[PDB]
Amino acid sequence: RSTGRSALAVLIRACRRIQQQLQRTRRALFQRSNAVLTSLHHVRMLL
Amino acid sequence: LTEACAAERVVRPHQLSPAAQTALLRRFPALEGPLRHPRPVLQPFDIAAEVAFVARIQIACLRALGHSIR
Repeated sequence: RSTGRSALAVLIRACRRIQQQLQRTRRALFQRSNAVLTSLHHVRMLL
Repeated sequence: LTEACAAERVVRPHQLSPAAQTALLRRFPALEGPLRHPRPVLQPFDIAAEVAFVARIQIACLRALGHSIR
């Protein structure tokens, strides 16, 4: 049991931590471009 | 002052909403100058506000010249 299942605890955690960063790459990449959305509208706000 | 005028699409913050004015004034208190002064000698919220400060003096002397020559 410690060879068959223990070849799988290697490969259950492997997929379940690739999928968790993909929640955090949605959030840490547009809150840098929302400041770009602030400044690009701010160029006409100068005008 | 950008995002309160960018999310509200207020192109010039003298067209800012009266609650949207004072809520920013409740946040940052040094903005009573460029929002609540009757005739500030420096123009509020313009890029050439220092340049338009100069061009008046260029104008106001020429009338002081031009009506004195007459």
